[PDB]
Amino acid sequence: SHMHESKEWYHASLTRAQAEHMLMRVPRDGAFLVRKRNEPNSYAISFRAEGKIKHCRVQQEGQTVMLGNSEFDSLVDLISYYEKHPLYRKMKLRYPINE
Repeated sequence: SHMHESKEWYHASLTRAQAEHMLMRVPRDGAFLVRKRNEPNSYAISFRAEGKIKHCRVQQEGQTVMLGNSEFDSLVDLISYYEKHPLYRKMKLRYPINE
């Protein structure tokens, strides 16, 4: 699924460090974005939690995506879930970083 490509939290061409820089401006736990990683089937969620910037790998495989041991039908479904449920300790994805 390519629905994530038009979402305000999704960035097609953003490195790890570029993402960190973006997350520096308004340092708030819960800030996040998603970026394509260098591998063809890989994404990263970059977010602020407990005062730190963290990166979480998401793998696309066939028709689903995987975060840890949790499978979702799509990247948009995954992010929607973790906007309403904790991703990292108690922190949800709260504040999407766009531009």
